[PDB]
Amino acid sequence: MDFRIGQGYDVHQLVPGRPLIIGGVTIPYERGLLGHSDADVLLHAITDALFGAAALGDIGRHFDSRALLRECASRVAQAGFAIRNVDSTIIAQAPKLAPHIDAMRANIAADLDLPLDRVNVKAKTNEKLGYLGRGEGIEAQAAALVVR
Amino acid sequence: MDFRIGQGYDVHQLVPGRPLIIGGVTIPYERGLLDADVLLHAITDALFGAAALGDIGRHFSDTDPRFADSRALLRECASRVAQAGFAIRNVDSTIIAQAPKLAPHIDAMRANIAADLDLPLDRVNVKAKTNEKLGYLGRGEGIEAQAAALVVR
Amino acid sequence: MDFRIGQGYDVHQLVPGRPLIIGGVTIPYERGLLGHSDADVLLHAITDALFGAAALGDIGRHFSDTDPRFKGADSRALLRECASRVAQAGFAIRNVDSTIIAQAPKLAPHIDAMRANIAADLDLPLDRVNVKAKTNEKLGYLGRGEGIEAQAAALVVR
Ligand SMILES: OCc1cn2ccsc2n1
Ligand SMILES: OCc1cn2ccsc2n1
Ligand SMILES: OCc1cn2ccsc2n1
Ligand SMILES: [Cl-]
Ligand SMILES: [K+]
Ligand SMILES: [Zn+2]
Ligand SMILES: [Zn+2]
Ligand SMILES: [Zn+2]
Repeated sequence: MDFRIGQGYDVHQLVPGRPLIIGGVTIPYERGLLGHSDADVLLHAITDALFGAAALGDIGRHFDSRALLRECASRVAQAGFAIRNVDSTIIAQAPKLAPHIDAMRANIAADLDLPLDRVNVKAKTNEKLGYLGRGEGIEAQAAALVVR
Repeated sequence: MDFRIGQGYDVHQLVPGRPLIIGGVTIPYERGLLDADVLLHAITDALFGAAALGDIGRHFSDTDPRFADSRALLRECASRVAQAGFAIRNVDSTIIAQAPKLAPHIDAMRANIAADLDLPLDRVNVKAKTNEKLGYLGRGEGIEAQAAALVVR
Repeated sequence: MDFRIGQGYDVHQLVPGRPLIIGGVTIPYERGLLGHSDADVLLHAITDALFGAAALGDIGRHFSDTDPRFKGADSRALLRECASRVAQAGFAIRNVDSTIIAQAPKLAPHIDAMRANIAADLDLPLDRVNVKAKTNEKLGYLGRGEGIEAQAAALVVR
């Protein structure tokens, strides 16, 4: 069977006067992520990981973030691949993310037409190190397994 | 078959006053991590990720009365993975540290992790990098670990 | 069905007076990557992912930055030797995915050429090789153009 892996990375700046939206979840917070889209860093990383596993290039070449994630899933099926699983990590010093994880996972599973058991989201701080540790941005990493 | 992938990430600050333990191995150095075993946490997270069981924070709470060092957590991680129905196929990882030289300690880390995961030694890999003097990592202010894991249901 | 995954990371400083070589592509630029070999950050990251999947250690060990024979070494030759060792250990490569993170220059015009180089070196079709390019959204040493980072993932089978 023809399995493929993909990995994705994203980061966005935390700025005043934007809502904080991660994995489709709006999180109460003084700042939000800056981007041309809704800057959903988690969804962007998953999107890149899915495009990478299908060898379809990247999000910058192809393109709210859930609509884009749905379009990615479409283009991935279009190339003849089915999604097996997604795993990810959010790196954010603040705010606390644990209470929103299940919602993110629910959002992603719905967007990718996957059961909850094939979608995972993990949260981490950066132990006060670098721009992430100073709360200047939020990073997401993703890994996706697909099969043709 | 029903294969799944997971990925893991971890970082800790590097300062005088603590031992340096990476992958179960105490390494002589003028600094240490605030056991704070970056490599084992990353691998733990990667395993929980592949299993879709959340993350290290949800399983082993920083307050929970039952928690032990990072090898014990790794061992526990692996039993939870097994019970969800998953066999571990392989782990690969990278440690990024500007100093000390990590190459000498890799075989011991691979041995500890393989022991802890009940894996054949040739299914466990650890790699070493510096940050080429860039950022907090390159200034020796912290050490990062990265992990990938493949499992099967 | 004996599948294995590997992952890779690399970063090099971006300095004046060096060629900029990423994915085997020499990119016109006033700066280039600093290292012992040609400093091709993307190929090193993929090489690490491949050694990692086969559990063969790492590129720093197979191709040491302290060994003079690798001075100015062609990282495509290094990737091809890696692939040869991975094959020798019994693995076939199934796919590679990767990311390059750089403030500058624009990498989109060069991505297809990089993909082509990697596919050639690994004896893979283009449809099993992927290279993604981003910026770091102006953040950190990458945002300041002090270095270029690459990340990689590889799937192999014994
Ligand atoms: O680098 C942040 C970023 C750029 N980009 C383009 C499409 S989605 C997206 N995220
Ligand atoms: O980011 C450092 C860190 C946080 N955390 C929570 C459980 S194990 C662990 N390492
Ligand atoms: O850390 C940058 C680096 C060192 N090294 C040794 C062989 S390939 C390579 N890239
Ligand atoms: Cl940037
Ligand atoms: K990083
Ligand atoms: Zn983004
Ligand atoms: Zn940790
Ligand atoms: Zn390198």
